[PDB]
Amino acid sequence: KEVEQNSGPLSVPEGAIASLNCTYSDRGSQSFFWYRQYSGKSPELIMSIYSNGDKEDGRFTAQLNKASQYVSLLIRDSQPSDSATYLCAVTTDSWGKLQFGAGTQVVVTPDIQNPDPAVYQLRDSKSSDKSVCLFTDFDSQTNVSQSKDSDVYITDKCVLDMRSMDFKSNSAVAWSNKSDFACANAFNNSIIPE
Amino acid sequence: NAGVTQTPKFQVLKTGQSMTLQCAQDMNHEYMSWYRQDPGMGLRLIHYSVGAGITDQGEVPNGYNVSRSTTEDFPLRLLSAAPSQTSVYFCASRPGLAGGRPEQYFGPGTRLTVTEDLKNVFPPEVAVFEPSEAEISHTQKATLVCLATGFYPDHVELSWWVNGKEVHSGVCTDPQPLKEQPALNDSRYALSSRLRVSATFWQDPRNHFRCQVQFYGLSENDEWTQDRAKPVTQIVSAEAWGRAD
Repeated sequence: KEVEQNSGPLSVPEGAIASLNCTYSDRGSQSFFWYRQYSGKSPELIMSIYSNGDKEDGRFTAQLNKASQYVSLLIRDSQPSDSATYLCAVTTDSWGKLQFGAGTQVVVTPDIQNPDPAVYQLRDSKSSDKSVCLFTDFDSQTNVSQSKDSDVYITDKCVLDMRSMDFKSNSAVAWSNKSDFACANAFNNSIIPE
Repeated sequence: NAGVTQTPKFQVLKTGQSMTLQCAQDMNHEYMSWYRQDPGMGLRLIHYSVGAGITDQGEVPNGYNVSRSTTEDFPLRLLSAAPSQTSVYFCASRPGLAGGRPEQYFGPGTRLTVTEDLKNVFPPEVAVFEPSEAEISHTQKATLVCLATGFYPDHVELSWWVNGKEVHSGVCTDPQPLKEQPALNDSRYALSSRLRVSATFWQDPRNHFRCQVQFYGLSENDEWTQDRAKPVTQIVSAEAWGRAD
């Protein structure tokens, strides 16, 4: 038996529709489900569908097409707080045995209203001149490159959300143990700035 | 008031050790399942149980035993740990067709890392880096970074605390750790986090900021014949005060 989802990670601009689909091989299947799993958390049931057509819940729409044997999930007016992995599941028993798809990571990237891309040097609070660099405030179209050096470390971008100001920002962190290393070098590899 | 609970949340095992994953279910649900989830294949059923006294095999039963002597408890047992049993295990339950609904409720998961050699275990070093004064003056905001480095296995929980209270707004933590040595199998890990506050909040010197990393390591009297301190389950933290600048 086959339950098969789209492969990810899928990048979606804030405000657009994130979409996943799932095809299933067993034409008898009665019940279809979408579970959402935040990173390091458990799968949480978000949509159930049993009959052909559309079902709706807030910003979620599920569609079941029994003739073509797929279930979809549409996430309308996508929010960065929707960034998670979404898992198709299909019932395979007359008890309710569940078979899961492999899941698809959705990344909803924030709409950065006032881009101010900059790189900053941060100092250790106590530890005698230890060095970390922060790339922050760039737009969501911006790619961050691993400047492939042995001991220069660079994280993927991550999105923080200051609720008290309705302000999101992208950032990426780089560091190295004192190997001819300054913040000028750290990021440049991230393909073509402004 | 509990729901589905799993104990322990995290475990290291040396290859060949046995272990038992506890699963407890408050809600009197008839049906319980155990799944593994691996960073490639989604959730795979291992064993399931329709009722007390009854267990049956899922699609990957091999290397695992299960028991259901009571309705509340469905422990999962690994007779002899193999590295490929490194995974996250989820226990799930549902009323079970006498109680009607098909919704499966999931426990919070148990992360398991199987290693060749327990000499591989290392707690994190943890440091906080104070905001740039350039960021402060161009943006009127202030980002602190937390760095946790050199830990194995990658069983940590990093939290940010301001004036004694855990915060979530203004925070992101890498979803994935960096491997310090990518081509190495029991490589140690690095994690970063950021907390961003207004410049004005960071410039108040009575404001306290603490990055806290709970590491899960060696515990219930594992043997330790080495020079360095036993890498036990512990919290490692770093902190800073606001700065009028």
